[PDB]
Amino acid sequence: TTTMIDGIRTALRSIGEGEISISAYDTSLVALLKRLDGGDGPQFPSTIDWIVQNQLPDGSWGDASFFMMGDRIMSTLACVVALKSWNIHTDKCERGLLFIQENMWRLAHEEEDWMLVGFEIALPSLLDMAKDLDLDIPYDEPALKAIYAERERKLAKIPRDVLHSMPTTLLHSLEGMVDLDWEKLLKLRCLDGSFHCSPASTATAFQQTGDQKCFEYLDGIVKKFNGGVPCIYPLDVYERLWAVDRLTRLGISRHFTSEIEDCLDYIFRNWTPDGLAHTKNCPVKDIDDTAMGFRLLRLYGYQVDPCVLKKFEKDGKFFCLHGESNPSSVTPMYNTYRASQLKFPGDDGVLGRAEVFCRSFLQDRRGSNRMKDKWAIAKDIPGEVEYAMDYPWKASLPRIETRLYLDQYGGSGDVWIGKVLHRMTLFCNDLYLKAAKADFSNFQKECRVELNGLRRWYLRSNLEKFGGTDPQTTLMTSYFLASANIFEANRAAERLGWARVALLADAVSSHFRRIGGPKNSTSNLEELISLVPFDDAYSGSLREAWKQWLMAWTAKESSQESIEGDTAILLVRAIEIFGGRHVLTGQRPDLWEYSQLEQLTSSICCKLSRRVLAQENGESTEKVEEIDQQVDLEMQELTRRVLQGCSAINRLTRETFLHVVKSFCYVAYCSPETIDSHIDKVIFQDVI
Amino acid sequence: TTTMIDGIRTALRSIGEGEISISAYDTSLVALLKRLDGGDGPQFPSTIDWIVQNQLPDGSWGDASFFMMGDRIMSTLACVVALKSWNIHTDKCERGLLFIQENMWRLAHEEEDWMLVGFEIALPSLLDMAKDLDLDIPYDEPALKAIYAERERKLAKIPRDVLHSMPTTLLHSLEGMVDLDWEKLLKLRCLDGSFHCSPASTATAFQQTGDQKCFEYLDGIVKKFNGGVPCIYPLDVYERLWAVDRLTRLGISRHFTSEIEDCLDYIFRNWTPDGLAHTKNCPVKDIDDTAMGFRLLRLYGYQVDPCVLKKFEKDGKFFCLHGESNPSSVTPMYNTYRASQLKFPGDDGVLGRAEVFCRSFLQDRRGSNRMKDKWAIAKDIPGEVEYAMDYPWKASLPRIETRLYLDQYGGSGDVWIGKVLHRMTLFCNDLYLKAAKADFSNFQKECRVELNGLRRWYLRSNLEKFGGTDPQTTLMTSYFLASANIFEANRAAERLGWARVALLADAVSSHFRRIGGPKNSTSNLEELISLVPFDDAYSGSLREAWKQWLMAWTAKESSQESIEGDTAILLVRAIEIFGGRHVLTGQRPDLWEYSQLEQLTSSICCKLSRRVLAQENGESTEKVEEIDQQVDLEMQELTRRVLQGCSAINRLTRETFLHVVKSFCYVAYCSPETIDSHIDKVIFQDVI
Repeated sequence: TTTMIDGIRTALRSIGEGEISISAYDTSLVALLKRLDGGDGPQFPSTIDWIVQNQLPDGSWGDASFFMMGDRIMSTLACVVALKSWNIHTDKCERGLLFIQENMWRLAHEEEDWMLVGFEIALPSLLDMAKDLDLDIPYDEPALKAIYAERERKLAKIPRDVLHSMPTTLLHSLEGMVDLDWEKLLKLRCLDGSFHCSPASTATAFQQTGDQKCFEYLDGIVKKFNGGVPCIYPLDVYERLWAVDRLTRLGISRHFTSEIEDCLDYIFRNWTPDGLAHTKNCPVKDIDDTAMGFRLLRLYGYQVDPCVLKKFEKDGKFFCLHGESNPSSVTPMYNTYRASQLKFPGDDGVLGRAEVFCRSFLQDRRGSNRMKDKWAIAKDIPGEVEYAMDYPWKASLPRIETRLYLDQYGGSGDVWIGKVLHRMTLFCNDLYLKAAKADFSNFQKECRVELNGLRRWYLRSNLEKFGGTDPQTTLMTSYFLASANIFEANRAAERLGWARVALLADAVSSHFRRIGGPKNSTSNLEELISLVPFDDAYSGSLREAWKQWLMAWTAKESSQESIEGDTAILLVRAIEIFGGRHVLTGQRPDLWEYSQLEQLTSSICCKLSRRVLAQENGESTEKVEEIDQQVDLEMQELTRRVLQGCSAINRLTRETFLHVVKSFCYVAYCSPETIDSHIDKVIFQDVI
Repeated sequence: TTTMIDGIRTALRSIGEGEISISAYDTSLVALLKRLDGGDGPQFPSTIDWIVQNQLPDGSWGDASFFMMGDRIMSTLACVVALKSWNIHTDKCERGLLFIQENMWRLAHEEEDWMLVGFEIALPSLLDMAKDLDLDIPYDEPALKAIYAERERKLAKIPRDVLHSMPTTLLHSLEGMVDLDWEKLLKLRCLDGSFHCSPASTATAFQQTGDQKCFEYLDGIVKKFNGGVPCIYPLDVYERLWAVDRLTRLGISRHFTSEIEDCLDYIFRNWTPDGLAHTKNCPVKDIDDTAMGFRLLRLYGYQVDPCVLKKFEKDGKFFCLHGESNPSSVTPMYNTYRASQLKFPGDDGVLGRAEVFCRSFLQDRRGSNRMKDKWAIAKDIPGEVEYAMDYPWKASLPRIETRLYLDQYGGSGDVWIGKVLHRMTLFCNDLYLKAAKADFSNFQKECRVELNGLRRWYLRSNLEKFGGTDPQTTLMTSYFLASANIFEANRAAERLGWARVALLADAVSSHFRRIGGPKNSTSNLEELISLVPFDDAYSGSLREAWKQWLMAWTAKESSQESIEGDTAILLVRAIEIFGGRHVLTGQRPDLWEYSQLEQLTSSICCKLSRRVLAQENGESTEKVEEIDQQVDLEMQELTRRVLQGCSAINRLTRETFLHVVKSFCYVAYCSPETIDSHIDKVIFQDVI
């Protein structure tokens, strides 16, 4: 059980500097490097070995878990083109020529989206240097020249002088780039001395000029890789934040807050006032990882500011590439949909404009079948937008969305797309599913007996002639609003308390709807506290705030204001006692903040109930739509002070407030024949 | 200066059991008592001495400060009728007969209201026993038989058997009551054994049957009075509560809270579940003193409940007499106007019904000249209603009303009315005016230099290009809202703080009206805290709540809610620091109560501003009138929790909240050409 925990604990404590599926095509592009100091043949033989003893029994080259010839052709011939330059091991040269010479024909029947990074740029250059060698391939295919045609298209639309001004993907893909003057190509290089983190871009003229200032990049990625090499490295930021994101989406990272805070610290001290990149020192910035990092850094309590994201505004448009206008994919903006929800009054309206832009911009691929990514395959991203569009953060239960993601994690079944087909292993690891499944299932097993015991305690308590028609459809939802809110095992005291403290108030409120209200009171309710379980301080401190609640009941009996805020503060003061939650108020900001907090609580809770019945009839559109926006435009400040670390307050007590306000915000914008199947979907039918 | 303080301190520490102006008419009514144990003549000679050596040089009898023959005739002849029964001192018998025999003619030219307590009942009985004696008076006056006529009227309308069931004024006035069976007249007697606290009612047949169970009353009021005696005694409750009421109306009792709490304790332990009377054990209850005591006991923090006042409802009517329907006077209901304002949600609607009844019921004598009392003369009671009707407790500055009462206290110039003309000395004492005048005048002298210094500090602070047109008409009212709110000398720190902390917020709010709001901010205001005076903690704790205020400024910039509550809590947190006001929050009810308190603060402060501009135009009647009632119907709960002692909170901090909410409630319902002359009236022109 804890075996998986130890495995991932070591894996994250050993967070390294790169873990990529080893490529085979770039390996030859560097294997052509002559010996630097007047040698005889190749520079490294071990890569050549890894080349020979890593061919599929059928003779193909690439990944075995998937079949995609459009890339398999490059992977299967570029390995051979080196054994022609060095005349070694004629066994598998012609053993693979039998494959390629008869199976290089299915170019024009792949697909219309799955084109590689300049697949029309290097493939010619590949066959271009292969032309001089002893090659004999089926040159005459109409599918190939139909690709040469776009090569000549793209080699002209690119600039000449200004092309020496962008560090961009054209500098990432230099194989199909001939006659490149090197006078300016040296100053715009990677901070550690690489060519866009790729060695093939070096090996254009690196073949004889061994500039160490770029050669330690290569020799490092050779000697410590020990057999084969991918094309792009390092990616520390890329892999790191991508891990923690999905892991927080798993809901089991709580055991690893230490290493969490460590990688957050790395990214934090690695922040630039102009953007972010795949790695630590790359000055080529984009929008997507910058946004998701700005999001997650804030989400775990760090001092963030998004005004830099104004570097993508093209007459209202936005794109991933910097100053470059190419059709973005679904996720590089979907992340921004996720990241735009948590506005603060100090923020800039760019997030809003971007939100209304991207919302409709994705509403195209809402119903249409264009839900696919441009640079990766996915299991169910429509499943992700299915939740993202109809559920904001203000009603985003952090457990039902995990219940949804259990059908969205593929792992081995999905291969990521780069310059070549490759996977990761670090966070694309295949026991995260096993661990999250087991964790959620034991959670399931505990709530199954908790609701059982609550049922017995309830119908043995004569609380049925108080309330109303059907107690089952109320006990289940009441237990849900708590269990789906607080799921840990070490707070079952609060878990059982919230249920009963809501049930009692619900019963008496339903009684006051019946006999009319506080003036027609016939019995003394103050003693109903007795039959909740007994403790040392859980009982008296309970009854006193309970009498405060009844005080309010009597207080408004000739008014028009609702009862939301009082029962809300009832529940939170109940939790404060149900957790032994106390504080050194030796500092005046303590009450300063606690005051405004429970103030906003009643404020929003009463401002929503005026929409409750007005929507139960719908007597006006402008009014209801104004109520909702007025709710959220200060729900922001609520979340803000709940989720800013500048305070000296305990985190847990700051956040349990948001817990219940979110519970009620959810039950507000979900109708019963919407919420009904949610309990089934969560608890009833188990995984595995 | 403190001489008056010592005088009244002794006077109140020596709060006794009765202090009434000594009568002269009842003295003879008991002087006719024969010697009990077989004596010769009268029972006590010293009263007879006090009779002879207390005649005016002109020969009249009564008070010298006022002239009212309708009673002076009784006082001047009843003293003589005894010297006829005992044949002593023929000097002043005939020396007063020269007066009476020629001056007993002005009966029919007194007035139409100033009739004594059954003046038509005893005057006949007086001349009735005088008939048998050697008298020779001008019997033939048509004004006298015109009074005999109503005597025969009233002696028949009274019942026979049920007249033995009410302890009432008919039992108080027994002189004109002949042939009274004594079998039931003994069980309904005063608890100490008196006849409605009057000895003449005994001396009807007490002349020979010396029942000690009623005779110790007489002998006590003889031996320890030592010369003369009034008719009604004891009145401990009557005089006591009447004192503390007017003294609290003086605003100098603060030096005497000890004796205050002592008399409050006496009245408190002297409460009955059925009503109150003049004295401790009298079972004859009324409405007026019961109501004013229920008021003042609550006002100083004691556990009260008014449901008993349902014993006056006569088909909607109310009256002072119990089951008796006689036209009440102005004050016995005016007190209830004063007492009905401070409703609580737990209260009964009797106060409301009574309020709408008595409001219009007095609106008759609002303009009409019928503003006079039935049992007392007054200096200016129209001055009292002049304030009571147009100013509720919710806008009742406790210093402007004292400024008004300085012209309402007459003291010696006014004689109270009972069965005979008499005054008090205890609380109708003539240095209370001197003390209150001196106290208010030194208050005046201190604020005169305080505003002077504030003016210098302000125009030296460059706060003029912020704000608006005329700074004088704002500095004066700002200083007023504080000085008229807090007047003591030992809190000048808070006094000077409130002024500047309101001025700064006012200036920046007026700036935000100008440039549009928080989004068009051009400078950093957070540093404006520096130029208020510097201290150890008065500065930082100030700036932080100040930044909280600015936080709210930014928070609502796209909303429709007002700014009242935030600046209100600003001012109160400023006072909390300007008084070193701190608390042991080791108890959860501390924040429980402080939270709801500042919640109601913002609630009411924002619910009033929506009426502010809507009244500046008046675009609807029902809406504005609903806003005001909705304000007060929870202003009640505000005042309630502010003014209930069931809490463990400090009183001062509970009440400073009410202070400012009242300041703004006043400035709301007073228009500038109403408030303008108030500052003049208070401070500009001094007393003396």
